[PDB]
Amino acid sequence: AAQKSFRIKQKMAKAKKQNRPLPQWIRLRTNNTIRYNAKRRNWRRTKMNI
Amino acid sequence: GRVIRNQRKGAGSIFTSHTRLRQGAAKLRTLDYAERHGYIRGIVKQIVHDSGRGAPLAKVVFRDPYKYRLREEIFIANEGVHTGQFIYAGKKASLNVGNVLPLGSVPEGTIVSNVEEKPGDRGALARASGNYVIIIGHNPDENKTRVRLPSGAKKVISSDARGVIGVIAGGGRVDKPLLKAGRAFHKYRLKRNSWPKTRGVAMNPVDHPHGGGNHQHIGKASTISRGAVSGQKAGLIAARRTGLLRG
Amino acid sequence: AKRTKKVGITGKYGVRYGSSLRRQVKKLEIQQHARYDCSFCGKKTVKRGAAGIWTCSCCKKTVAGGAYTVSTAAAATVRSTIRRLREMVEA
Amino acid sequence: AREITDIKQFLELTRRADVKTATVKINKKLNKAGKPFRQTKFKVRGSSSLYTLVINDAGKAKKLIQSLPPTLKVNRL
Amino acid sequence: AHAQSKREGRHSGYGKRKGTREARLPSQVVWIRRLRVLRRLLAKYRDAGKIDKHLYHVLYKES
Amino acid sequence: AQRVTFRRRNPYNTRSNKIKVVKTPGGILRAQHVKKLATRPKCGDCGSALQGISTLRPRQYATVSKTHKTVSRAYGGSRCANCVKERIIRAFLIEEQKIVKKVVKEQTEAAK
RNA sequence: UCUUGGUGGUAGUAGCAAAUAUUCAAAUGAGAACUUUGAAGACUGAAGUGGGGAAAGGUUCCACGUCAACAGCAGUUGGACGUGGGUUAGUCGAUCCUAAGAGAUGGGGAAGCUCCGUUUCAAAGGCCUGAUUUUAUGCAGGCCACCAUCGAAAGGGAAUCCGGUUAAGAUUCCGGAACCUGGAUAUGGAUUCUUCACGGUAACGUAACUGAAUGUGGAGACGUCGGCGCGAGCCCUGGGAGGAGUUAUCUUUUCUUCUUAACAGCUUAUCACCCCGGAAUUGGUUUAUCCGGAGAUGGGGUCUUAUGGCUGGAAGAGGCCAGCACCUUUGCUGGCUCCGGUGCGCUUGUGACGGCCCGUGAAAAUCCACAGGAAGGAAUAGUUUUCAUGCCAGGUCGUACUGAUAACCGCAGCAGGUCUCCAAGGUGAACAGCCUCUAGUUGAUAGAAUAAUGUAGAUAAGGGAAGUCGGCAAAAUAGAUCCGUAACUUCGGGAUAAGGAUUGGCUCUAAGGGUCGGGUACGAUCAACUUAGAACUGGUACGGACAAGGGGAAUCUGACUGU
RNA sequence: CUCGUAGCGGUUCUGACGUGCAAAUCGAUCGUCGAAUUUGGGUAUAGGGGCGAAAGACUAAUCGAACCAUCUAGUAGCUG
Ligand SMILES: [Mg+2]
Ligand SMILES: [Mg+2]
Ligand SMILES: [Mg+2]
Ligand SMILES: [Mg+2]
Ligand SMILES: [Mg+2]
Ligand SMILES: [Mg+2]
Ligand SMILES: [Mg+2]
Ligand SMILES: [Mg+2]
Ligand SMILES: [Mg+2]
Ligand SMILES: [Mg+2]
Ligand SMILES: [Mg+2]
Ligand SMILES: [Mg+2]
Ligand SMILES: [Mg+2]
Ligand SMILES: [Mg+2]
Ligand SMILES: [Mg+2]
Ligand SMILES: [Mg+2]
Ligand SMILES: [Mg+2]
Ligand SMILES: [Mg+2]
Ligand SMILES: [Mg+2]
Ligand SMILES: [Mg+2]
Ligand SMILES: [Mg+2]
Ligand SMILES: [Mg+2]
Ligand SMILES: [Mg+2]
Ligand SMILES: [Mg+2]
Ligand SMILES: [Mg+2]
Ligand SMILES: [Mg+2]
Ligand SMILES: [Mg+2]
Ligand SMILES: [Mg+2]
Ligand SMILES: [Mg+2]
Ligand SMILES: [Mg+2]
Ligand SMILES: [Mg+2]
Ligand SMILES: [Mg+2]
Ligand SMILES: [Mg+2]
Ligand SMILES: [Mg+2]
Ligand SMILES: [Mg+2]
Ligand SMILES: [Mg+2]
Ligand SMILES: [Mg+2]
Ligand SMILES: [Mg+2]
Ligand SMILES: [Mg+2]
Ligand SMILES: [Mg+2]
Ligand SMILES: [Mg+2]
Ligand SMILES: [Mg+2]
Ligand SMILES: [Mg+2]
Ligand SMILES: [Mg+2]
Ligand SMILES: [Mg+2]
Ligand SMILES: [Mg+2]
Ligand SMILES: [Mg+2]
Ligand SMILES: [Mg+2]
Ligand SMILES: [Mg+2]
Ligand SMILES: [Mg+2]
Ligand SMILES: [Mg+2]
Ligand SMILES: [Mg+2]
Ligand SMILES: [Mg+2]
Ligand SMILES: [Mg+2]
Ligand SMILES: [Mg+2]
Ligand SMILES: [Mg+2]
Ligand SMILES: [Mg+2]
Ligand SMILES: [Mg+2]
Ligand SMILES: [Mg+2]
Ligand SMILES: [Mg+2]
Ligand SMILES: [Mg+2]
Ligand SMILES: [Mg+2]
Ligand SMILES: [Mg+2]
Repeated sequence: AAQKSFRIKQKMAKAKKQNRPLPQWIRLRTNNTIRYNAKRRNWRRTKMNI
Repeated sequence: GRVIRNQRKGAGSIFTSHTRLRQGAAKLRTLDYAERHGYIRGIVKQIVHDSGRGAPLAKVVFRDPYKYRLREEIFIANEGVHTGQFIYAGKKASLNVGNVLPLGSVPEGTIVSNVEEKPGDRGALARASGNYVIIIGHNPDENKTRVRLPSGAKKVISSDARGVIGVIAGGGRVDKPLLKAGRAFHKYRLKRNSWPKTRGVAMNPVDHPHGGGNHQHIGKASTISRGAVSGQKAGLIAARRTGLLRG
Repeated sequence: AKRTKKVGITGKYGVRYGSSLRRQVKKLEIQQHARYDCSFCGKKTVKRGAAGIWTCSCCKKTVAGGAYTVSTAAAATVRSTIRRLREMVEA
Repeated sequence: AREITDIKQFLELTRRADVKTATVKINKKLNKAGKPFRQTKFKVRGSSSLYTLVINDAGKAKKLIQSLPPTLKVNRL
Repeated sequence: AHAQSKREGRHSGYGKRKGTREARLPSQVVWIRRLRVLRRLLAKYRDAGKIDKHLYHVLYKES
Repeated sequence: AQRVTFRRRNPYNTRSNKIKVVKTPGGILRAQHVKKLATRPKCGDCGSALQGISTLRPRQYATVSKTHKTVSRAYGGSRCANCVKERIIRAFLIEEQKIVKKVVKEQTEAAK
C-alpha cells in the first residue's frame, strides 16, 4: 500500500525469499521423492491474504 | 414477531443525543455559603446559541470565593439579559430580571425560571424557550411554596429552592411554521434520531401491532392500558378521553 | 417598482407550502429580518443573531430576546410585573 | 543568504573564525544607456549564512580583493 | 484572422449567438462598468472643483 | 499548459494540502505546498485584531523576539489600547465612587 | 437424476463480431498480421487512453537470459519462466493530539465465561527548591484537587528548496542554499552609580530592554452561497535576440527558446486605530445603503504583511544556439537568455462585505502574551539578555511499481465496480458535442467473399395511426433575437403556454471607456467586445456539422422537493 | 425554483445479450442535479437480533429470519 507496517513488509519479505523453484541438487539426493516446489506462489495466481 | 422502533430506542445506539456542538450543561451555580446567606455578583460575557436548544445560553462569570480564580457558569439566558450585565445570585439579592433568588425570598406572583425542584439540583423547571413559573402561594412554617408549572400543574417546592427572574428567552419559536421537511431535518439533526416517523398502520404485522391487512386500519382499540408492556404500548397509552375536546 | 402585490419576502417559496402558511411565515420573517432600535446606543442597529440573540452592530452589545422579535409581549408583562413587585417589596 | 551593504562589517565578518572560504563573481551587466558596467560580487561562506557584498563600481572591486586576509580561500568565478 | 474579423464586426449576427444576451455579456457587468464611470466622473468634478459638494450628492444618488 | 502534481502522498484537497503553482529556475511549473495562513491575535476584551503584534502560526511565536509579541503599554499583547484606556477610566471612577459611597453610608448611619 | 475417477457423440461444431485502423520497408529470427526501428495513417482530445496518488496488491518495478506451459490466433514479445539488481529523510508521512467512540483501574453484579462503569461512594500525586559544599541536590520548605490508555498515513500538527544524477531511488542520493527542535556555551552588542532601556501627544516604534507561584487572555479554531476587489499560475498578444517550417505565388510569415525555488533583508494593505478639527444647505460612500456629536467629511499619522516590487539565493544553474574537435579522457570554446501590453477570460488563493437558518456550522495536544511582583542583581560594564554570531545532535518504521478495457475486487489478462489532485487552442453560454497541440496509445485472432435471417444505422412515392391492448418504436420540435401569449390561480405562477417572424458572408455606420490640466473660448495617448442600424451579395442559403422543448383540451390520483 | 453537464439514480424500448463481456451488463431513451444532495475514511448498532422516509426491504451473490460448527447418521405411514 506504499505506506506499510513493518509487520506487513516483514511477511512480504519472507514471501519473496520463498518465491523460488526447487534447488536442482535436492532432486538428486538418495531416496528423494520431491519433484517440485508444491508451495509456489504467484502474485497473479493466489493472493496471500496479508 | 420483531422488536418495534419504540422498543429499540432504549438500547441507545443510533438514538442518542447529537451532543458535539452543545455548549455544556445549562445549570445553576452550585449552592454554597455565598448563595445561602448573602449574594454573589456575576457578569454576563456572552449570550451564545446552544445547538439543539431553542433558547440562548448566557455565560455568566463569577469569582471563586475560596481560591483566586474565575468560575464560568453557564445559564439559560432570560429575555432581557444582556452582555455586560451584572447578575446577582444569592438570598439577599435584588429582584431584577436574571437575578437568582430562592423562591421563599421572592413575593407572590413573581415570574421565575430555571427553578430547582429540590434545593441545589441546579435548575429543573421552566427551561424551554418562553416558559416561566408563577409563585402562587406560601407556607412559611415548614417552608414550602406553591407554583404553577408550564403545563399548568401545581407543584409544592422547598422555599430554599432557587429560580432566575424572568422568562426563558427565545419565546415564540414554535409559532413559526417549518414549511418543509428540510427545516425539520436540521432541527432534528442536532437533537437526536427521532425523525422521520413511519406510521405503524403503514407496516407489516411483524413490525407493528397496527400494520397489515388489505386496508390500512388499526384493527384493535388504539387505547392501551398502563398495565401493558413493551410491544403492546403502540398507540394511545393510558388515555382518559380520546378525540377532540368538545363537551 | 413594486414587484409583488402581497407575497413580499415569501416570494422565495414560489407557489409551494400553502398560502396560509406563507402568510404565517411572512409576518415572522419580516419581524426577524428587521433592524431594531438599540436601547443602549440609540442607533437602529440590532439584528437577529440565531434566535433569541440580538446583537447591535455598533456598541457590540447582545441582548437576549424573543425568537423573532426583540421583546415578546409576554416578557413585556414580566418587566412590568417584576418592577411592580420590586417596589412593593422595598416600599 | 544575507546581503551585506557595507564595507566595515564585511571586513569584520571576514575574520570571524567560522568563515574559511569565499567566492568572487564577475558579472557583465551591459544595459543600453544607463550603466553597462562590470559587476563584482563578494560572497562570504559563514557557518549559517552566505554573505554577498555587491560592488558595481569597478574601482573598489580592485581595492577589496587586495585587502582580503590570506587565511581565507578565494574562488574566482 | 477570425479574431481580426470579430474586431472589425463580423460573425456577430443573430445566426452566430448561441447564448442569451446575459450569458454573452451579463447585464450586471454592464451596470458595474457604467456606474463606476459616473462615480469616477463625479469624484473628478468635485475634487477638481467644477461641482460643489452639494450638487455632487444629488448626482451621486441619481447615478 | 504544463500540469502539476501533489508533492506529498495526500491526494485530497484538504485544508492542510493546499498548493500554489510556481515556476522553477529549471523553467518548469511545479506545485508548492502552502502553509496555513496565520490569524491575528484578537483582543482579550473586545475580540478585535490588536496591532503591532506579528501574525504567525502559534508555534512560530517562540522563535521571534519579544518586540514582535508585545506593545510597550500595560496589557500590551493582551488588550487593544481602547479597552485598556476604558479599563483605566473604569478602575479610577469606582474607588472615587467607593470612597464617596463609604462617606455617604458612614454619615447616614452616624445620624440615626 | 447413487459416489469417485476416467471417457465419448454432439464437433473441428457453436463460436473467438463493443471500445473508428491499420499500412509499407528494414532489422532480429528456424519461424513475423502481431517483436524492434523508421515512415505513414489515425485516435484518446486536458471531467484524457495524459502526469500523480488513497485503499488494495506485493516485487508485478528494472536488467540479462528464455519460450515447455500461460497471453481463448500467433509470439523472436510479455505483468509469463529462470537468474539477479533495486526502495537512502532532523524537514514527506507514521510516531504525538483529541473526535465520534473504545477501554483498564477502584468498586458493584454474575455459578461462571465475564458484565457494568470511565470518574465514579478510592488513603488514586508529581512539580519546581530561591539556587550548588553536612547534598547520591533534600533529611525542608513551597506549589498544584485533576485521575489510565487506545482512537485520523484526508482533521490539529516544529522545520527543505532548486539543479543534477539511476537500468530501476529521490522534497530521501550528490552539489549548492536554508530552516526547526533539543542541548551546551563563548564573544560582541544592549541595559546598569536613577540597579531591571529609551522615543512618540497618541495609535505605537526599536536589535536587546530580569520576572517565580498564581491567574487571565490569545492563537490551534472552523458553515454554506452570492457578487466585488486583489494576487499567483495559465491563456491571448507587441518589440527584439536565436533555431526550425513553407516558399510556383503570397506571407516584416507559421511553430518554437527567452526561466528564477525554499530562505533572508528593505519596502508594500483593504480593514482597523490615533491626533487636529467640529459637521444641515447633511456629508462620505459600496456592484450591492451603510456610516457620522458615542465625532462624519477633510488634513496628518500608526499597525497587520495576505500579497506584490527590489536585492541576496543566482546565473555560476536551467534553456536556445553557434563554432571547432570528430575510437577526440570525451567534450572544448563562444554568444544570447531582453523589454512590454491586455482582460466580464480559465483555474486557484485571499480580503472586505452581503444573504441564509426552530441548522449559527469539532476537540485536544501545543505555542505565545499579559496581570502579578517571588527572588536576585549595579563597575566602569555587576547582573540579565526572547539581540547578533559561534558549537553539537536529530533515533525507529515506510518509501520500488500499478492504481486499473492486464498489476485492486468480481473463479480470469471479465465492456462491471472502486476515493482524489493538475487541466492547452478553436467553435460555443458552456468542464456540452466536434476538431487540434503536449503527453499517450494504435491494444481487442486474422484473411477472403458480400447469400438468407439477424444486430446497429439510414431513406422512402401517395396516404398519415386505417397499425396496435395501447402512437410501442420512430418522426416531428429544438439555439438565440424580436413580437405575441389564454383558461385557471394559493396572485408567487401557469409561461419557453399557445403561436409568428429573423438568422450567412462582406463593406460600412453609430453609441458605450481609461489615463493625461488649468487663470495670486482643449485635444494628444491607449484599449475592449457588446449592442443597434445600413447597404451590397448568393441556385432564398444561413442555430448550414454539432448541439437542441413537440404542443394543446380534459379526467383520475398523490399537494409539492424527497424515499 | 427551474433548463442542463459532471455526478447520483434507474422510466421505457417489455432494444441488444440471455451456455453473456457481465450470477444484473451494454445501448438508446430517461429522473434528478446546491441539497431531506453525492461520497471516502473512522465509529456505533448483531440474528428471533439489528436496521428500516416501511418494500418483509437490507444485514458479505444468503433473508417471511444471516453464516459457521455441533447435537445429527435428527424423524419420514413418502419416492428411488
Ligand atoms: Mg510492526
Ligand atoms: Mg408518518
Ligand atoms: Mg406494506
Ligand atoms: Mg457568460
Ligand atoms: Mg440584475
Ligand atoms: Mg494530516
Ligand atoms: Mg461422474
Ligand atoms: Mg465432451
Ligand atoms: Mg466456425
Ligand atoms: Mg468472420
Ligand atoms: Mg470521438
Ligand atoms: Mg480526435
Ligand atoms: Mg526482456
Ligand atoms: Mg495462444
Ligand atoms: Mg504457441
Ligand atoms: Mg516490465
Ligand atoms: Mg522474475
Ligand atoms: Mg512534518
Ligand atoms: Mg495520550
Ligand atoms: Mg494516540
Ligand atoms: Mg478541523
Ligand atoms: Mg530536486
Ligand atoms: Mg519513479
Ligand atoms: Mg542535499
Ligand atoms: Mg560588552
Ligand atoms: Mg537601547
Ligand atoms: Mg497570541
Ligand atoms: Mg529551503
Ligand atoms: Mg476619516
Ligand atoms: Mg476546485
Ligand atoms: Mg538569540
Ligand atoms: Mg521514494
Ligand atoms: Mg515513488
Ligand atoms: Mg507511481
Ligand atoms: Mg474473493
Ligand atoms: Mg487474454
Ligand atoms: Mg477551449
Ligand atoms: Mg468566444
Ligand atoms: Mg473493434
Ligand atoms: Mg412515406
Ligand atoms: Mg411525402
Ligand atoms: Mg385503431
Ligand atoms: Mg385492426
Ligand atoms: Mg415514444
Ligand atoms: Mg429571446
Ligand atoms: Mg413559443
Ligand atoms: Mg398549459
Ligand atoms: Mg408524490
Ligand atoms: Mg397516500
Ligand atoms: Mg389534501
Ligand atoms: Mg418526486
Ligand atoms: Mg429542483
Ligand atoms: Mg428539474
Ligand atoms: Mg446527469
Ligand atoms: Mg425497474
Ligand atoms: Mg430486454
Ligand atoms: Mg466466455
Ligand atoms: Mg436544476
Ligand atoms: Mg465518484
Ligand atoms: Mg426478536
Ligand atoms: Mg406484503
Ligand atoms: Mg445458514
Ligand atoms: Mg439426514
